[PDB]
Amino acid sequence: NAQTAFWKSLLKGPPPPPNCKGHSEPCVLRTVKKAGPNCGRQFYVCARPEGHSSNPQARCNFFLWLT
Ligand SMILES: [Zn+2]
Repeated sequence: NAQTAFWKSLLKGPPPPPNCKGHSEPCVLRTVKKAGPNCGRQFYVCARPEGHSSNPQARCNFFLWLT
């Protein structure tokens, strides 16, 4: 069943975003716009809105450079 198999592979998109530890939910991909050595680099961070340090629903501290 090789042939049908071969094209199934090509339909497989990039792996999902990592999940944050605070909520176990897909992070979101932001792009650095600060011109400099990092300009254009991308990273993942928690997707929750910002909020009070006492708020479990607020954004958590996940950070991961996209390689
Ligand atoms: Zn989070």
